[PDB]
Amino acid sequence: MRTHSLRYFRLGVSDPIHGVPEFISVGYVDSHPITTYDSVTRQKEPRAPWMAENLAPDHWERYTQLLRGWQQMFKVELKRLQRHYNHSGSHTYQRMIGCELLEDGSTTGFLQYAYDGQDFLIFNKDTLSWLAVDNVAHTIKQAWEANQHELLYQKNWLEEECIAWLKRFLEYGKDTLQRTEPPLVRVNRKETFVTALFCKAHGFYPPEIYMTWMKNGEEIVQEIDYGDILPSGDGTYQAWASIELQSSNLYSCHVEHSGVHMVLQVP
Amino acid sequence: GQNIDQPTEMTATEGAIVQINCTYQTSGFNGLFWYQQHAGEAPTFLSYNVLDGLEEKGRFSSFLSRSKGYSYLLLKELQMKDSASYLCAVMDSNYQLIWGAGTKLIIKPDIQNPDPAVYSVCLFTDFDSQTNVSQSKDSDVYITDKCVLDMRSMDFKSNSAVAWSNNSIIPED
Amino acid sequence: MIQRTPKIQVYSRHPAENGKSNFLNCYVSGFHPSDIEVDLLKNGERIEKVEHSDLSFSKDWSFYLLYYTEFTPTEKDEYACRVNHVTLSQPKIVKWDRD
Amino acid sequence: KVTQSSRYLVKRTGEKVFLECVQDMDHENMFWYRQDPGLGLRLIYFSYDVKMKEKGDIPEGYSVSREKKERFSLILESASTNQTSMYLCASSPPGPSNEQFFGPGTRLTVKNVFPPEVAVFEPQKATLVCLATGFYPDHVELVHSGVCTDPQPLALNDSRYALSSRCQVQFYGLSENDEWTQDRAKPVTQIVSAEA
Repeated sequence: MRTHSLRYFRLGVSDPIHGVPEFISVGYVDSHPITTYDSVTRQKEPRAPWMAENLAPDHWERYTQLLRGWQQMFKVELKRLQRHYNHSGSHTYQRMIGCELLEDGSTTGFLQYAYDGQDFLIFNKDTLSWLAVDNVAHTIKQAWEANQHELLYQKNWLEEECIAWLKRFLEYGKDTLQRTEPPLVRVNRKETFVTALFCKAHGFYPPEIYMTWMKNGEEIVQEIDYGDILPSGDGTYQAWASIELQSSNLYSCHVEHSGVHMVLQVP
Repeated sequence: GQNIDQPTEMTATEGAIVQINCTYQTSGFNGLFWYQQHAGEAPTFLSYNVLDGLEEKGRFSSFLSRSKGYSYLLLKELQMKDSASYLCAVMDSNYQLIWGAGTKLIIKPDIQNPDPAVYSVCLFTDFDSQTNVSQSKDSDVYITDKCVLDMRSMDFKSNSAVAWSNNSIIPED
Repeated sequence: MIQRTPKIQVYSRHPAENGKSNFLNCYVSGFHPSDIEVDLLKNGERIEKVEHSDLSFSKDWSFYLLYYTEFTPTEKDEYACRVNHVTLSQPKIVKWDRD
Repeated sequence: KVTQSSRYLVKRTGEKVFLECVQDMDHENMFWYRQDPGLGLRLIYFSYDVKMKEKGDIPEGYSVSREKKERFSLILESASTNQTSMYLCASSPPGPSNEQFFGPGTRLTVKNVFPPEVAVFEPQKATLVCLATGFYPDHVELVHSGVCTDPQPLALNDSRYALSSRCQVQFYGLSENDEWTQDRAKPVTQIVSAEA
């Protein structure tokens, strides 16, 4: 296997508009949502068929109970942070927890909270501490670091339970998460203002890809414009790399994807 | 399924060491609790273990081995007041707190010098902690179990049983 | 309080060919807060049957959505994406770069 | 810290029983367990916060209500013989690693009650014995130096028990209301002693 990740997000709004929930929580394996929960439905539901098919109803029931509790905690903590900041109106509170299982088998884990879209508290599971960004976060850090058993629980979950869940979900979605769809790559020429070469790749999975241009085969050219890796909508992804050419060189597009190197030389 | 196995009953002498094992088989692990509960009294928290290692809190030690899925509560310098049940609780991957049946610890008093004899009711008392009593034989006859009295001002401990309405290993002395 | 301007990118699922069915995508990403309004336009007119994924979360605390609809491109028609956000004074139109 | 209703309760089958659990520690999570012989604690109902209640592992025949934060009431709609157990409640702050604080516990046995009969049997030192017989059920509480009461008292289906000690003996019986259309004598909550 390659590097995979599992992570859960929580989001809370203080004065939500009628169409916006007060609390949302979504889980992801690498880039696919697998779980979802909001204050409107008050139920944890699958976001992938291989999650609903391979999980008994008891799982969803118990984690729905847990998510109701977590939503309540989020509401209280957001109100407390607004009280500390002397803030009124609508504000956002976010949490992300997760882990990564790499190619060489090593594991990483992370947990953090944000207030109004900015890092608020970053958990360090090696030193068993919380990094605080301001004084309010320092108050919350003093509050949380007093509960040693909770820090130990967080360490054990990030290092042991999260990786177990990741492997279990990977086996659940083996035909989706661990498949390989090779890209289709083409070369276009466009007239600007001069002529430019576009290397367009599309229809591939996983999203991670590398594209570049090279002149005379041995040197990487400069002033390369890169297109973002965007979801095409059918589960595959697309991207591109363009350069501008006036001198007579031999240019070639190089695309590396999922351990396969591809070279398109253009005349 | 998921269950928690710990011994039903344990017996150790006063001033000695005892090790109450607790092995668990669950899908996932989120911590193991140890609770002390005297008979008819509220359970009392003792320790929480979630990482491998040994934690020492006073006379009590709590070890955990996630690999072996096993824990033990260590009681050093056993005292008569340590006689109680000890509960093992494990939390699974679905955050469900599984509770073990408990381990009833019994402390045998250290008798320096006994003078056993049988003294309406019949009172068997002042015998050594190594001699147990056997229950009543006839349905009409009644007999109690061992009891430990501690006269704190006199620094004295003794065992005693009451039969009122025998067949037991009473010392020949 | 921190606010992030969204990044609007319009593209087709497959390489565009006039007369062949396709899907028009509008990928709005990197905005904060979460509430946003996105619409796809056909010749400057709102399209009713538009679909979007659920609100997704990025590691940098921002959000992203994928609005799409089924369409058949032509040599004359032009499509675009209309997005309004707290960080935008007036709604922004990003025309589909046919290229 | 955490307190409950009376530690002993005698109720007839088919009655609506109200068990209480009050804590002054401003705790969110509150629990209701039942402790049966040979089994560990089993969660009946669990409340995360006010006006919040989630069913536990054995919610059949049980109901709860969390109106005040401090009070967690356990409601027995139709009392059954199977519902004879030691009822323990607990409270704790939110968190999977936080310990729970239990109340004193309530022994509920679910007609045949008879008060204890107490006596004192006089004697290299003083050895006095107190003895109570014939009480039913085991709802009996009886200077804390040099004492040893039997932890388990003493072959019929409803056989009344007998305990011994080494003499105040308080018994827990039927309340004043809803009682005794049946016979001539009444065992109620009383303290029977024996002088010596």
